[PDB]
Amino acid sequence: SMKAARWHNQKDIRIEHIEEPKTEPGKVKIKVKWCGICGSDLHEYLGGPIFIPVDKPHPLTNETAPVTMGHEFSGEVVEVGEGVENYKVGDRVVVEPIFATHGHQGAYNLDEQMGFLGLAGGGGGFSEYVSVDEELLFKLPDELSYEQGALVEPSAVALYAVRSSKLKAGDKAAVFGCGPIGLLVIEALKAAGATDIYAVELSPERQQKAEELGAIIVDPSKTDDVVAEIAERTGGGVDVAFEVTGVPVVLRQAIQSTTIAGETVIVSIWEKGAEIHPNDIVIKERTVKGIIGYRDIFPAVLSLMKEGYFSADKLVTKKIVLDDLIEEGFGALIKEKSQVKILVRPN
Amino acid sequence: SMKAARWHNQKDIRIEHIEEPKTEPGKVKIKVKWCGICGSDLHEYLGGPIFIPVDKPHPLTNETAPVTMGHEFSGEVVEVGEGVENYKVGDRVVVEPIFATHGHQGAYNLDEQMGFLGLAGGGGGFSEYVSVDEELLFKLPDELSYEQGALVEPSAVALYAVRSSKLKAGDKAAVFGCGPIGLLVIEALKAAGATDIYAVELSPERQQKAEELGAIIVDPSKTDDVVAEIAERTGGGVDVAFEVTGVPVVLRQAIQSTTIAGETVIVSIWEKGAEIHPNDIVIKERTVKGIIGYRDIFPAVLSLMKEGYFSADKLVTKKIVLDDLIEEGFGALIKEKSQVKILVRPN
Ligand SMILES: [Zn+2]
Ligand SMILES: [Zn+2]
Repeated sequence: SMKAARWHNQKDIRIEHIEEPKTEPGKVKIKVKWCGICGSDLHEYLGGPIFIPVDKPHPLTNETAPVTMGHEFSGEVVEVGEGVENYKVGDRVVVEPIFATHGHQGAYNLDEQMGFLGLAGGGGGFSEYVSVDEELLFKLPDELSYEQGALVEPSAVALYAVRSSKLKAGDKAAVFGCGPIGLLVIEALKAAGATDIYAVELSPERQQKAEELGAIIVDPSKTDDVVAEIAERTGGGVDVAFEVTGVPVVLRQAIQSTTIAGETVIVSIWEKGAEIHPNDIVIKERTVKGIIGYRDIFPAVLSLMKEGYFSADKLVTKKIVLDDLIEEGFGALIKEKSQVKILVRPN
Repeated sequence: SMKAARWHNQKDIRIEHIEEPKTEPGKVKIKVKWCGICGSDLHEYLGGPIFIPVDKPHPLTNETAPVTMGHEFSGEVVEVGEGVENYKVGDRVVVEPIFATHGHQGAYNLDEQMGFLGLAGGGGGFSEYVSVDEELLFKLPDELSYEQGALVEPSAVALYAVRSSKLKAGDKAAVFGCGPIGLLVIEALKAAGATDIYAVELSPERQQKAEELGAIIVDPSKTDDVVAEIAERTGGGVDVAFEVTGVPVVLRQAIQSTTIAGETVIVSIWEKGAEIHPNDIVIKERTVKGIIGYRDIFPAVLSLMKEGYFSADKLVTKKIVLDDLIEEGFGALIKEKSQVKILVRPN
C-alpha cells in the first residue's frame, strides 16, 4: 500500500509494498519527492549489516531487519499528527535523520544509543511515505527545489567537517581522496572561504569534478612526491588537510602536508590499524582531529544553498525511480567513478 | 681558566679546561651555580649527535662540535656587557636557552634555524662561566634558591604541554610513562587543577614518586586491560592523556583512554613509525596534539614556584660535581630508575 526498498540480508535489498504507516500523535507524514544514496547505503548493500540492527533490536527504534532505507531526503507534508502545530499539510520539508536518547541536544551525534533514520529503523526515504517526529524536521525554503532539499543531509557531513576545523577565510587546504564525500568537502571548503584547495586524486573523472568545484589537482601518478609538491606550492604546507581515502599511507601524507600547527581532519572510515610517524605530529606542533556524523548544522547548510553552494547542478549526476534502485542506483555507484550523488524518485 | 664539560663524539664527553669567555657588549657573564641533565643530554651521550652540529656549522651559533653542554641552569651575574641596563653585578638569574632567528618573538621554538644553548653552541651550563645575551635571562626571585632556578627549564617543558592542552580546572588526566619528564607533567597537571591523574607506570620506584606527586597508579602488570580500568574509574575516559613512553602500543592506549572529544598530547620522542587505530580518533571525535619545546612560559613557571609547585625538595634526587658527571650523573640516569632530576655543580 506503499512502495519501499527494504534491506533483508546482505546483497538482498527488495523493492516491495508494505502498509502505509499511521501518523501517530507526535509525527508528520511526508510524501517523499527525492532521496539520495549515501554510500553507507551502498556499504550495507555489499557488506552489511553495519548500522542496520539484525541480531538485537536497536535501543531507540526497537526494530530489527528488514528496515526501509534512505536518509538524505525531502518531501511534502501530507498529514499532520495530533500534537503538531508547526507544520501543516503542503509544507515542504527535509529531515535530519538522527535518533538520539535526549533528542537533538548536546552532542547527539555521539550519543551512545544513536541511530539513523533509514538505517536503525523509523522509516526511510526509499519509500513513498515516511512518518517522522516533528523534532527532526526543517522547513524547505521556497527558493530551493526538492532535489536541493535531498542534498541537505550529505552536504551536512561535509560542512560539519569544515566548520569543526581550524580553517579560516583565505586559508589553504588539502583534500586527500575526491570521491563523492571528498567532493562535498571541497564545496564546503569554498563556502568557508578556502582559496587554494589541493585535491589529491587518481581518477580522471573525479579529478574533473574537483576542478569544476574549484580545486587544484595533484595527480599522484604525475608527481614524484605529493607531500613535497603541496609543500612547494604553499611554502611549508596547507592549514588543514582532509583524509578521505582511509589508506594508511595517505593519512601519513595528509599530516605531512600541513604547515606549522596545521590540522589533519580524518573523515574516512577505518577497519584496520594504520602506521603513522608520531614524529611528524610532534615536530611542527600538528593536530589530528576526528569527525563523525554532524550536529546543529542543517540551518547553515540550508542558508548556504540559498547562496548557490552545494548546487544540485554540480553534485547530482543521475535521477532514477525507486524500481531501478538495484541496477541503476547501486550498480551505477559500483561501476562509474564519475557519479557524485544519485537521487531516487519513489514513482 | 675555566672547567667545562664538552661533547666531542658519541659516548665521548670530556671534562676539560677552556678559556673564560669575553663579556661582549650585548651579553652577560654568569657564574653558574647549578645545572640539570635533560635526558636530551643523556641522549646525545648514548646516541648523538642529534641536536649537536657536527658536519655543518649551526646557522645561528656558527659553531661546530665540540660544544659545551648544559641547559636548565641558574647562576650569579659576575660581569655585564656594554649595552646592558636591566642586570647589575650580583643579580641571580636563570636562562631560557633558545636561539631563534627573530629572537623570542612569535613561535620561536618552531623557528627554522632553531637551536638550544648547550647543544647548538654558545656555551653551556656544565661550565664555570657562560656568556649569554640578556634577552635569554630571567631574574631569579629571592624566594627561590639557585637549585630551584635550575628547575625552571625542565618545568617549562612540562607546563607548556599542560597549558597547550584543553585541560581545565577539575578535569581528569592520564600520564602514560612516568619517567623524569612524565613526573614533571604530573606536577604541572596539579598546578593547572587536574584532580584524578592516572599514572601508568611499571617501575615501583617511579610508581612511588608519582604517587607522592599526587597521582593514581595504574600498574599494567596488575590489571588485564589498562584503558578499561581508566575508562571506568572516570566514567568513559579522561579529558586529556599524555603519551611519554614512545612505545606504539601505548600511544594507542593513551588515545583510547580519553572520553568524548578527549585530547592526547604527545610528549615522547619518536624515530620509527607507530600503528594507531584512526577509527579510535573518529568514533569519539578525539584529538591528538603535538608539542615540542616551549615558548613564553618562564614567567608562569617562576610564579608557580613561588607557591610551592615544582619544588626542588620533591624533584632533585641527586647533586653531583661537574668532575663526576659521567659516572655519578649520566651513569646514574641509566641505572637508577629512582632518579628524577640530577643537578651538577661546577666546583
Ligand atoms: Zn548519510
Ligand atoms: Zn632540556
